[PDB]
Amino acid sequence: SRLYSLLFRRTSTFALTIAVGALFFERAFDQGADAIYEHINEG
Amino acid sequence: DLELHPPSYPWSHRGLLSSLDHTSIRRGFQVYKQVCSSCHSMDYVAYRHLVGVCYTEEEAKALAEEVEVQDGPNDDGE
Amino acid sequence: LHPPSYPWSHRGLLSSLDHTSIRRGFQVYKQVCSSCHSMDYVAYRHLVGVCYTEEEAKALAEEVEVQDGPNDDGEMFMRPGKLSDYFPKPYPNPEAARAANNGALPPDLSYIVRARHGGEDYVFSLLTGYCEPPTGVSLREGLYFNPYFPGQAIGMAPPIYTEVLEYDDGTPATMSQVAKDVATFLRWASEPEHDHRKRMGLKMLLMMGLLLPLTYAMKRHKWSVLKSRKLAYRPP
Amino acid sequence: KGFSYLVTATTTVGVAYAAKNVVSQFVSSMSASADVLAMSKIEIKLSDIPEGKNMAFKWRGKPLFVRHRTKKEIDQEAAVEVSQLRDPQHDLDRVKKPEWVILIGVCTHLGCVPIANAGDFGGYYCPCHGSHYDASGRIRKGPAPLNLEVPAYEFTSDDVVVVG
Amino acid sequence: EFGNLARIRHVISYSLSPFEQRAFPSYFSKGIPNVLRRTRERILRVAPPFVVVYLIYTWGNQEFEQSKRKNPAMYE
Amino acid sequence: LSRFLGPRYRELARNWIPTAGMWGTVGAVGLVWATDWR
Amino acid sequence: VDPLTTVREHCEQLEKCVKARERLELCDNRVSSRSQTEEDCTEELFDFLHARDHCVAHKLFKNL
Amino acid sequence: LDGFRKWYYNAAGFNKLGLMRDDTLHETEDVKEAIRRLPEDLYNDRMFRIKRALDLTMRHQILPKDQWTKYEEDKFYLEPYLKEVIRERKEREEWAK
Amino acid sequence: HPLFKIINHSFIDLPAPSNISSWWNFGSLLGVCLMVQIITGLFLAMHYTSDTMTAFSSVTHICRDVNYGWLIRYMHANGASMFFICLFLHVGRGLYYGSYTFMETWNIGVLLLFAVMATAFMGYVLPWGQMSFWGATVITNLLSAIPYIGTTLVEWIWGGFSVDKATLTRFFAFHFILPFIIAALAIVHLLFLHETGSNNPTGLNSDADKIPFHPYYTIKDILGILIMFLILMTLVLFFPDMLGDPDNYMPANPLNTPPHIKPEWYFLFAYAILRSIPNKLGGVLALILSILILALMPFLHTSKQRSLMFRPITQILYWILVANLLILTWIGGQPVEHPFIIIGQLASISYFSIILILMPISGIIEDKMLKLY
Amino acid sequence: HPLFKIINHSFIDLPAPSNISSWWNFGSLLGVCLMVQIITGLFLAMHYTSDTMTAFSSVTHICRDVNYGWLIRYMHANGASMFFICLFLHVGRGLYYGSYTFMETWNIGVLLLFAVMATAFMGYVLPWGQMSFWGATVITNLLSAIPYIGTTLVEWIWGGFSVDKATLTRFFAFHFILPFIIAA
Ligand code: HEC
Ligand code: HEC
Ligand code: HEM
Ligand code: HEM
Ligand code: HEM
Repeated sequence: SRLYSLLFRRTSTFALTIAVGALFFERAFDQGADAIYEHINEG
Repeated sequence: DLELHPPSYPWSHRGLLSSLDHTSIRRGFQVYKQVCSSCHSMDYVAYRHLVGVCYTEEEAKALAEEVEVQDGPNDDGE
Repeated sequence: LHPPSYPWSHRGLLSSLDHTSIRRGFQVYKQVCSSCHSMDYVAYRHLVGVCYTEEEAKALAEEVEVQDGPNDDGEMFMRPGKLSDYFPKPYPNPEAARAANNGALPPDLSYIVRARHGGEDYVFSLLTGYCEPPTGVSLREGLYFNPYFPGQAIGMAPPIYTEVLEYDDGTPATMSQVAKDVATFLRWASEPEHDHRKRMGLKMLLMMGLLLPLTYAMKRHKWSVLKSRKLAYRPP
Repeated sequence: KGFSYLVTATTTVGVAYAAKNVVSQFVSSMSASADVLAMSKIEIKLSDIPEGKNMAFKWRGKPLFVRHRTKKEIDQEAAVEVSQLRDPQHDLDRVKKPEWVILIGVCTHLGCVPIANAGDFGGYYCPCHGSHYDASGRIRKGPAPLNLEVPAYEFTSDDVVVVG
Repeated sequence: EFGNLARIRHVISYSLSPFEQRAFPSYFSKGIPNVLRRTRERILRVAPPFVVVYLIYTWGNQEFEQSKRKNPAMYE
Repeated sequence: LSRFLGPRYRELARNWIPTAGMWGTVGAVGLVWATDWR
Repeated sequence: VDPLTTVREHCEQLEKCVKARERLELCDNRVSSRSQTEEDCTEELFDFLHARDHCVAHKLFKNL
Repeated sequence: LDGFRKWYYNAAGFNKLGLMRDDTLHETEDVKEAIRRLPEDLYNDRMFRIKRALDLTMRHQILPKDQWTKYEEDKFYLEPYLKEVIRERKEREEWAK
Repeated sequence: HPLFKIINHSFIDLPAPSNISSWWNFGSLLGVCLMVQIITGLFLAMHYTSDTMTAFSSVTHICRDVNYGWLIRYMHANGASMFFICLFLHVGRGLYYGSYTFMETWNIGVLLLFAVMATAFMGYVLPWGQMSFWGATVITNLLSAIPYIGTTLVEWIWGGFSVDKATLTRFFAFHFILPFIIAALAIVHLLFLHETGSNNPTGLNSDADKIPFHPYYTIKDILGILIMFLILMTLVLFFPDMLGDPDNYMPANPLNTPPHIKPEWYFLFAYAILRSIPNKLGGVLALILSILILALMPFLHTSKQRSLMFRPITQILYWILVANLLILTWIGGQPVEHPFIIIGQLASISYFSIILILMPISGIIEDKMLKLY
Repeated sequence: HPLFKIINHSFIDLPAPSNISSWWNFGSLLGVCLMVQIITGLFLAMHYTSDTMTAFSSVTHICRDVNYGWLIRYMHANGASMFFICLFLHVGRGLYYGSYTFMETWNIGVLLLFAVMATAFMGYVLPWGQMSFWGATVITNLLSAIPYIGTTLVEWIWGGFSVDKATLTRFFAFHFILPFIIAA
């Protein structure tokens, strides 16, 4: 419940959480996928 | 035309997420050169396009060195 | 130096190019200017004009064997040309020209007149304006003093002299006659449509002189109503 | 609310991550065509000039000017006041051979070709806005802020100047 | 749209048929005198700037010309 | 602008300031993840 | 005989070209007048040139 | 200065088209309000004059010089009213801040 | 009928002021021109390639062989020139008669101008002549002025180290799209205007005297179209190169440059402004402001009268502004040397001081003369 | 606001039936596909050359040397296929649910369908493969069927005796210009 009241209730903060999250999510997604591709293709 | 249909084979890249075996691409590039290069050329392909673990760049340039024709050694001397 | 004015006949508003001269200027190019210059974009088909009809052009088309045709490997020059054959080139490669031009470049002259500010005049002036270098003149390589030339170091070798060539028409081949005649041809080629257009422009002027007062009369009909409207204020 | 919105926030990042990716490749497409930016080669001979000869080489669509400097040229360029230069770069600072100067022909100002044998200070000049470059290619007069560029010639031996 | 535009009252507006009025009232004859009047009224405020300009252009050209003009005495 | 000169007007802005910074801030961080500047 | 030469000569004969030539002659003489000087005369040369040339075109093309 | 005013007046020439000064004030909201309040007679008159000008402008003609509204003749009808409207906006603004 | 209702609503039963002069024709002319530029551009694009290899050639072929190519190509070039003539007169009408108080229409407007300017550079660079090449490098380098991200941006646009084929092909698309782009932005223009209706030269509320558009301002637009076509065809069929620079017919010398390089007339002054500011960046900014100062124009109106019909001092200042705009157009042409430079510097100072300072002060003085202030 | 009023009037406050199924999505998909095609087509047009010597070479250069050029090309081709899938399902929805009683909408639709088929045909001619050339000759030949003016019309379109460069270049121009008419 705290999160809603803190980062998801004020639209400005909603955007902030979205943008920040997206900033981190991507690199990771790329890494994970890339890694998987690599494990999947060992050569 | 009745053509015996190609008997689908199990290629290491046949799968939905299955990539190519790059050692096989390197061996097949050798095949082209020694055998078919006689009567077939990868025009749209270039030694720079040979960038892949199959062949690294410096060595590829050596391949690039091997070939030596119509570069235009002489522009006035054509 | 600002090239002065010149009374070119074709330049007349409704008048057109004198093909006879044009023809003569094509000869001048073929016998003198083609050794370092070529009308690449011009073809024997383009060359067609009263100056040279396709038939005459054919003669010229067959008059050349240079790079008109290729060989088993399409190298060097291997066969003569025909109507579709484009104008022959003095050089198969830019380097060739550069080599045979003091290292400098003899520009193909297809759009040369258009290219040069006040081209027709410039051309005439350059070809016939070497004049005299009074002082401080150090022509380095195959250059020719010409105040008309931007640097007075043209390097466009003066290729025209009294009777430089011989006009087939027999018109005395004086340097100027030669210069003026070739000028016409060069101009003709630069704008193969000069004559074509001016005829359109004449038809356009006649049609606009017919249509502008009539459309003005319509407009003044439909606007007369208002332009005669009389307003009156009649407070009760 | 936090459960429902967290789903909205989750989805957004995902879309946001895909949207940046799609837009990124597109943007990248118009980046340098790999084939043409696959062209970084070069070949030059320093023995092609007797004296005072500027020699561009159209490298990467850019003039690889290689002007020559006679001792006289060499003598004046050194005489030029480096500090007083618009761009402090002594003639030798841009050349490892006084008799040999190599420059890139893009006017610091708006990128035209600076014709040589022109310019009040001598050497180069740019018909676009009147920038005069000395034989060293230093902007001495004009709307040209920086001096002409000096490529990595890295001459190996008098015989061959790499000029990367 | 027409209607519901302005509360204009008592403004009788007589008019005449297009085909009834002379087709093309002389413009040069009647209109241009007033046009002359019209143009002369404003020109008195329009050309003055341009009057100045031409002068600038003229002076500039010759000035630049003299600037280029070299003096034999210079470096003589 | 004359009208903008007001004490309450000022109070409103002061109360509005934090939110303004936030959106700009988000946009700022956004630009970063947007370009990965180099 | 190139009419160009003739016309040029003729124009030169024109008193206007004569005076323009006077200038050029005085000026080309001036070219040789001093050595350390920079009396190139290119300017005066061009002066006469254009003047005469105008006359030339004024009466050359017709002969042409 | 007043003489200069009269000169400007002629130069403005809005007199020529046959319009008073208040006639030309751009219809800013404020102006709009005042116009509305105008006693009907003036409003209708204003309209007549304005419309006449439009018609005259269309024909590129100006009224007989005599008919031109003389500087002296020109009176300010909208202004008295406009002043109030402006003051009104002003009053609201500070009660606003 | 829901398609005929909009057409009726914008062209037939639209209430227009009865007293608008010929100037008000010019915007409609612009729409006709855009159409012309675009259609001509199509054929120009036809038989044309974006290849430095064949771009300059097929075009020469258009000039030489393409059926009526010489006609369509020179109609396209002189129609771009006619577009900028009508654009400048449209903007001058908007400045003189106080039409900038329609602020949304003006902003769609000011943007429209920047766009049209670009399409010019686009169309310009496309034939791949000597002048196109050296002109492109110049303005592309203008971008390098940017304080931090400049170099990257320039290289991005160029698509490489220096303008080369990479540029030609992409510039081709923008020059195929910006036209479509500007076209739409204009549509926005027409909407943001009908909400308010057109202005009249007296600057007064023309609600008492409005007439239909079909029979009154349609035949007037047809007559203006006919006169503009007369000027365009006498520009094409009689003097096809009085506005261009002969350099065009020179295949780009990737290596050599035109001793005298000049941007085209329509932008000549723009660059004149640049040449004036000593600092490169300053020039770029001032240049931009030159166009942008217009957008800034609706916030500088300090008069109680909308139009300049009854405002003689601001009329004098307006014609001085037109005068030194013509002066800046001339200076751009002149080379870099005394005294062209000083005039350029003053003319730019006078231009910015008349638009920024002198006109609102004059409007205050004019309001004081009518016992309004 | 007169620009936002139309956008509100057509996309926000538009009264729509509450019970329309997923089939009513398809037309909006078609619009998206149109934009996608236009966008991908624009990024094919910055490298494609409409010359019979260089068209196949330019397509291979797009696939092999342009960064993610294979992605944009195959997105364009499979987006044309997706366009026709969504078009067929849109027409099938219109036939099944009796939506053809909106007669003006239906007639503008069948005009759009004709324009989309012509655009896709000339676009498939554009890469200048073996299949494109023989396919073009075939359908262009279709026109020759016309009883009296057929031969002329065919030759006109071809721009010559037989499809050759003359065709390719005008097919590039027409394939470029028709999706904007489709948008209008
Ligand atoms: C002796 C020279 C030569 C060699 C070496 C050579 N080829 Fe060929 N190849 C030809 C010729 C000639 C044809 C065309 C024959 C025809 O069309 O009748 C051809 C045709 C083909 C074709 C096209 C078949 C079709 O249906 O069009 C393929 C695939 C092919 N070869 C594969 C290969 C491969 C893989 C190699 C390397 C092992 C190779 N070739 C080596 C000469 C050669
Ligand atoms: C036998 C040699 C030769 C002949 C004959 C010749 N030229 Fe040239 N021309 C040159 C050379 C060499 C250059 C290169 C000069 C340079 O690039 O500095 C040149 C360059 C030019 C230029 C470019 C100058 C400029 O303004 O940029 C023009 C124009 C020109 N020639 C015109 C002509 C005309 C007109 C004729 C005959 C009617 C002619 N030439 C005949 C050798 C010749
Ligand atoms: C979408 C429509 C348009 C298309 C397809 C188009 C296409 C082209 C093409 C192919 C050329 C090169 C041929 C030539 O050299 O003339 C060109 C040149 C040009 N275009 Fe456009 N154009 C369009 C609209 C415009 C517009 C609206 C303008 C005006 C802003 C414009 C201005 C120019 C200019 C100035 C040139 C250079 C002409 C020259 O060589 O002197 N074009 N256009
Ligand atoms: C793409 C170029 C442009 C086109 C095609 C265009 C077209 C038009 C058209 C058709 C009209 C309606 C006719 C008219 O009012 O006379 C109009 C009105 C107007 N335009 Fe433009 N315009 C363009 C650029 C501009 C620019 C740059 C400005 C600003 C300087 C501008 C300012 C105006 C104004 C103020 C009006 C209303 C004028 C009035 O009716 O009183 N336009 N425009
Ligand atoms: C105005 C927007 C468009 C442009 C500029 C455009 C441009 C192009 C270009 C340059 C090609 C050749 C490159 C290639 O081989 O893929 C092409 C191919 C093609 N286009 Fe378009 N196109 C547009 C819209 C469309 C639309 C709306 C359709 C669907 C009806 C379409 C269908 C195709 C097809 C089927 C091909 C052949 C793809 C293949 O080689 O397999 N295009 N288009």
